[PDB]
Amino acid sequence: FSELLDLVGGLGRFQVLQTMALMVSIMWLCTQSMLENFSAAVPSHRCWAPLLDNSTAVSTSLSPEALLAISIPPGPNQRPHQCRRFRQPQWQLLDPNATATSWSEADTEPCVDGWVYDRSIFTSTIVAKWNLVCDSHALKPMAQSIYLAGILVGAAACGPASDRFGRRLVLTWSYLQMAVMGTAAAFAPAFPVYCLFRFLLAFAVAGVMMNTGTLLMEWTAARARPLVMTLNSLGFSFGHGLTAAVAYGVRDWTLLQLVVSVPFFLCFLYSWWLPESARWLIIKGKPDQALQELRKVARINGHKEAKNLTIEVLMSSVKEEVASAKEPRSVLDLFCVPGLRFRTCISTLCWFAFGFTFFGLALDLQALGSNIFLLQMFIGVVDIPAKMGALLLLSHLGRRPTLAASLLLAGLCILANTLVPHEMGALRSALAVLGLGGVGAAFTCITIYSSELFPTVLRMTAVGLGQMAARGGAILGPLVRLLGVHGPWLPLLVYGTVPVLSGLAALLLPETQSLPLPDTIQDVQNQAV
Ligand SMILES: O=c1[nH]c(=O)c2[nH]c(=O)[nH]c2[nH]1
Repeated sequence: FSELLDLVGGLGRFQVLQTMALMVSIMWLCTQSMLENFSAAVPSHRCWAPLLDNSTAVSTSLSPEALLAISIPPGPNQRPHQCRRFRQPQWQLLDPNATATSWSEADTEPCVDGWVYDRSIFTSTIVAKWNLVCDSHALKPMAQSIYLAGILVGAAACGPASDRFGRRLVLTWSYLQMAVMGTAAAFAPAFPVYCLFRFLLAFAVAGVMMNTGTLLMEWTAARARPLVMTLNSLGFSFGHGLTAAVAYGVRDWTLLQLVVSVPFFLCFLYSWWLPESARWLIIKGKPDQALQELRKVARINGHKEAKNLTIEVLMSSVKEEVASAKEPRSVLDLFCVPGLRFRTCISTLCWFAFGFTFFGLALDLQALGSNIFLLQMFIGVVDIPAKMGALLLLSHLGRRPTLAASLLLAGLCILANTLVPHEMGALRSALAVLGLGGVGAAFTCITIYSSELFPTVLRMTAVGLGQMAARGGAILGPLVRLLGVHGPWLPLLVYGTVPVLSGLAALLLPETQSLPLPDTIQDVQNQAV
């Protein structure tokens, strides 16, 4: 196929514009994913109580601190209780000589009259709206789980659909669905409906995530392919800074969700100017349209010599590739073909390790300071140089050793954190930073490597199974944190051993530097032969 890119232009005006345009969309998609930290923030809260919240109440010489103490009991947070109030105002407790033994817990009652929330940081959040607190607190992480499950199912659906119906088509309608469902989620009347809309938004997030990178890779020259995929991966790094910047300005969750959703109507509108993947079209047996896509890209690059391409030349270039594609395929053929099965197992294991570890490390970084927006920005600032380094290594060393080294570094940082006491807080901070660097670089290596390992006929099915595994790991992540009751080291041991073990397993995967992309399963067998 590459001769056609050499005629059309494998790097130039078109690829420059395309990479820029798709990277920006990935930035906004990253905001959509990370929005939970600001849309669903838990502000400090207490029960509503007469002496504090009845604005008609009579004045006294008491201070607000004393008035609060008279009404809300002290709680386990070494601060006023968040879920109880006194059944009768405790005038006996105004005396500073009084003791906690003076009142029974039967003298308290739950927040029957509702909650009061702190507005000093956020004007409103879904937590403050639907009272996802106290006995209902489990609903706040349920939303994150439902979003991640939405991405899991969306990958499962969009992979085969992308291989069957095209790259750009599914990308376009994924953009539309993201816009519509994010806008709908911003105006949800009730929590179940909010969960439904977030789920349907994630279902499309999966399609954008998958199609953008593959569509970039299938239109780019060999030497530029790692750089282009690295820029697409840096879209997320800038998306973290963008999330911090936007969430700093907009403090209402409805307005914030709407603001991060509206851009996707523009993404939908400008996606129609993109070409469909000509490589895929040829391999599907549709050269008559692939010619139009190719001369479209030639026209963008400025090549007036596009007349050199006709169906004659295209077919004479690609007939022996196309002759193999007579039979239909399925995800089942990733597991009942000799060569593809092992690549599948090890690739899926690496994707699972990435997803399983990343969302734990991203929150481990939250101990590094007291400002939530700054600590969101740092997730990107830590990631930018890590992915530049990943590009340098992946250029000079190849895919296999770079992936192995990155995942091993992540897992070894996690495991090293078990041996360092909090007295050495500087060291624990350094190791957390290195862990985030390792997983961020491993994401780049995974994205590039698992696209080269699989043929064009089934590339997106494979990438979709990888995404499924990643989101399954992300969902399992929080559950592993429950093990800490047996010992605080155990969750860290488990978080660390998976990336170490998968990084070691990556060493068994075949190298792909300086090879053509495979286009048919026969190519995967031929490579082994
Ligand atoms: O470097 C990344 N940061 C993320 O926040 C993220 N989320 C995701 O699904 N893939 C990635 N990659």
